[PDB]
Parts: sequence; structure tokens; C-alpha cells
Amino acid sequence: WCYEIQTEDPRSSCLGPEKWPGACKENQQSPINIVTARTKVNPRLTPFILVGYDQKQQWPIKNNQHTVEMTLGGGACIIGGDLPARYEAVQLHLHWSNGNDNGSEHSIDGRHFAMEMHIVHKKLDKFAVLAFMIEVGDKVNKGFQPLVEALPSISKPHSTSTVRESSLQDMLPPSTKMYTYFRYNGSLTTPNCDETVIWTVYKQPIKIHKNQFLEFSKNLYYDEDQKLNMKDNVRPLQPLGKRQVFKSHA
Amino acid sequence: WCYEIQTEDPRSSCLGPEKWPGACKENQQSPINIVTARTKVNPRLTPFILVGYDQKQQWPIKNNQHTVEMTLGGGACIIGGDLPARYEAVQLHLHWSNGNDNGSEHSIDGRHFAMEMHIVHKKLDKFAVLAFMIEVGDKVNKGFQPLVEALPSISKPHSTSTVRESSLQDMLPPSTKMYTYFRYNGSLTTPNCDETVIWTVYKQPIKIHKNQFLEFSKNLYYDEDQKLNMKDNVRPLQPLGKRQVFKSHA
Ligand SMILES: CCN[C@H]1CN(CCCOC)S(=O)(=O)c2sc(S(N)(=O)=O)cc21
Ligand SMILES: CCN[C@H]1CN(CCCOC)S(=O)(=O)c2sc(S(N)(=O)=O)cc21
Ligand SMILES: [Zn+2]
Ligand SMILES: [Zn+2]
Repeated sequence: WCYEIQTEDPRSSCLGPEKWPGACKENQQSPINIVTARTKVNPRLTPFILVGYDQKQQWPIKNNQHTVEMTLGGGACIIGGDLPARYEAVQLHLHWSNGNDNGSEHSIDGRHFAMEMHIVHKKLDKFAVLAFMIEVGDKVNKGFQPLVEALPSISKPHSTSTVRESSLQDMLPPSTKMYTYFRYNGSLTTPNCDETVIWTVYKQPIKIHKNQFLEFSKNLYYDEDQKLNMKDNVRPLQPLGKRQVFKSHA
Repeated sequence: WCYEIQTEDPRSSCLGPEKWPGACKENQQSPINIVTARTKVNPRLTPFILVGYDQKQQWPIKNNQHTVEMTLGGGACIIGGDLPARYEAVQLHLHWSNGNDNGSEHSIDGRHFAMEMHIVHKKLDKFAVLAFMIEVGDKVNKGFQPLVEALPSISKPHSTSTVRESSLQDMLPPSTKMYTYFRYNGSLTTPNCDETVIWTVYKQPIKIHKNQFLEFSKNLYYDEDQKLNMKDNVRPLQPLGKRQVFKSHA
């Protein structure tokens, strides 16, 4: 299976979003477009208790042929946010493009951002995915620097590597900016699209420099022969269906 | 009013703990001695959501004649921990002595520590005071360094000063070590001893170097003439009464 951009090569052809295996065609798919003016408030949506996010250590990364995967291996844990149980951090990856206005899978009021980050948590419901919007800024983001530096070494798919001493916490916006977010039931945005995901999309975006952003498409490749750089690894908007989207603030 | 150590001077005499004004003689006073084997578990005692603890800024400090006060001025906020409402950080101070085994007001199983830190929060119940035990170690604590350096400048009572760029978070133990704590209703440990305090005492202590610890008694003074260094600003154990002490873990 692959994204639209990958089917463009006349030579060889795979299952683009249009033909992704069963379950991707179901009643409750992600991503969606959040219409703020139509979201219901739920007081219980109190900020997450972030455990293990302040720990500094080396992170094993790899190009999985679809994105840059960073293994968190249960080092972190999250509690609260009206979640049924406790979830642990498993992996972290991103979705991007070549512009600063159409690289995020989700969108808030018809607005797509530069990139979108996904921190996946397995139930210790089933998956609790925290999604952050990223926006290109005129200033460098020290928190993201460690991740950018390891990019040149994992160019081709399946390459393993490691990220220098860093902590998840420094990659997110301040704790005082994590009050406002959106909740809704959905699915994985890639096959097989298991509808066992509880989504939390935050309003405040993370700003990274234009040069840090360009490093992704420049160093990462989808193929072994390094003919197609990695970008546009984004799935198109899915119909809201009958689902209801909530927000933490009133 | 003053502590025992201050009444020792034959010249002049004030109200030692023995004669502290009304309310200090009531049915539910703090500190107490936590008997772990007799504490009741309460699942609701889930870890606090620490807001504004990750912010780095200059902190105004002053010797208030009873301890080293550090104004947090509502910069931080705490939510959860089965608290009735949200509380904001107002001030931070400490209680110590000259040894490493009898400077903490509270005690866990007949054991007193080197120092005890108190981060006071006003109700945005009434006061939510987080108490941390401090222990002398063989390694320096970078998180506490900023506070130690400002000590020499606030020797005499009522001296104002400022602490260099630092954050509350780096002064506490890791987030993964803040799972176990104790809850109980009590009062201020100094006059007038208002019984409007919800206490949270954490099990894991903060370790600081023996030299960092000695700086407190060496630089701080109770009096204008700097004849009596500051130490033993600790109130003696108060009877548990009929109160019940809970713990977050089972
Ligand atoms: C990118 C790799 N494709 C899947 C892989 N995994 C699904 C296997 C079930 O668990 C064994 S995953 O749980 O790590 C996960 S989360 C997302 S998303 N984009 O955050 O909606 C996609 C995916
Ligand atoms: C040390 C100064 N003595 C009081 C001052 N204040 C009580 C005035 C009521 O509010 C206006 S206080 O709330 O900042 C507070 S908390 C404690 S303790 N040791 O943490 O139990 C003592 C005190
Ligand atoms: Zn994703
Ligand atoms: Zn105190």
C-alpha cells in the first residue's frame, strides 16, 4: 500500500488511499476536519498528566518507508484526560508535505498546517494518539534540533539510527498552552485503519524553523533507490459520519 | 512569636511554640508523623497536573525572619489530586536544622529528614501545601543551585533579592517519582495555625549536596544584629487526633 504521490510513477503501482485494504472504507475514519463552532464542551477534558516526558535519553529512530519513526518504548505514560485507563508511549512519527499550508492530516476550520506530529500510546479505546500541529516559524526550535540532526543518517527505508540525549517534553508547546484540545473517536490514518483510536488534537501549534522543516523532504526517501523523496505522506479528509467532537474549553 | 531556638536568649523573650496565639492549640494541627502501616488507600489520589512548573524565569526571594521565602506569584497552577478546585502557586519556603536527621517538620515512620520544602497554593480546603523531604547526598543538585547562590545576599531579615533564571520543575524529583504521596487535613505550621490546609507529603526525597545544605544556616539570620543564624525553624509533632491519613499507592 502507499500514498498518492507514490502511485505517480508509471513503472510499478500499488494500493493508493483509493484502494487501501478493508476497514479503511468504514463509517468512522480519520483524519477529519474540526469545525470549532460545532464542538461540544466536556468539563472532564482536563489536561493530561504527562509521566516520563521529562526524562532525557537517547531515542532509537528509523525510516519505516512511510515516515520517520521514533521508538519511545513505554518510557513515558499518560493518565487522565477522561481516558478509560492509563496509556504508555510506544512511538512517535510525523506527516508532512512541501508547503506550510497542506501537510497536516487533520485541519481546524479548513486550515491545514505544515506538519502534524503523532505520539502513539497503547492501552495499558486501545490507542490514544496525541496530535500536534506544526507551523513554520522565523526562529529555531532547540527541542526539535536533536531529531533533525539524525535525519541525514536514515535516508533510505529501514535504516536504523539513534537520537542524542533529548526529552519528549521539550518538543511540545509549554504546559500552559496545553489546556485547549479536541477529542473524538477515530482510527489509524494508515492501513489497516483499525477504528480503535481515541484522538486528542491540540489547538496550539509547535513552531520550527523553515530550515528544520526542509530537512525532512530533503533527506528522507520512500524507496531503496532514492528516486522519490518523502513528502505528502498524508491521507485525505474522511467524512465525519455521525461522530461528535468535543473540546476542553468553554 | 518565635521558635524554641529563639527563646534561648536570656535577653528578650517571645512566644515560643509553647505559647503561640490561639488556634495553634486546636484538635487538628500540623505537622504530624505518618505511620505508613496505618494509612488508607484512595484510588482518586492520582498524580497532580503541574501547570507552569516548566516555565523558566527570575524569582523574587526574601528572608521573612522565619524562613527563606520565594514568591511564585500565581505563575504556576495545580489541578487534580482529588482537590476540590484548582490552586495556584503563591510562595515556596523551607524548614531546616543543623543535622541530616532532624530538620523536617513531618516525619515518615519516626524518621525526620534534613530539610522540608513547602510549596503553598491558594484556592483559586483553601490552602494546598505540597511538602517534599530533602536529604543530604554526595552529589550536587543543579536544580537547587540557583536558590543557594542568592542566600548570601539576603542574610538579615527583610532583605529583598532575586533568583536567576530557573524553573520549579527542576527542583522536584522526576515525574516518575511523584506517584507515591500522603494526604491529610491539617493546618499552617506557624501562627495563627489556620486549619484550612490540605497536605500532600511525597515519599521520595530530593537530594542536595552537604555543602548546599550548610549554606542555609551559614548565611541566614533571624535577627537584625546577625547574632543568631537561622536553623531549627521547625514546629514539634502535633497529635494526630482522629484524622485519617491516605496514600496514593496500594
Ligand atoms: C505508520 C505505521 N502504520 C501504523 C502502525 N501501527 C499499527 C499496528 C497496530 O499495532 C501493532 S501504529 O499503532 O504504531 C500506528 S499509529 C498510526 S497514525 N498515523 O498515528 O494514525 C499509524 C500506525
Ligand atoms: C511562613 C510564613 N507564615 C505563614 C504565612 N502565610 C499565612 C497567611 C494566610 O494568608 C494570607 S502562608 O499562607 O504564606 C504560610 S504556609 C505556612 S506552612 N509552614 O507551609 O504550614 C506558613 C505560612
Ligand atoms: Zn500518524
Ligand atoms: Zn512551611
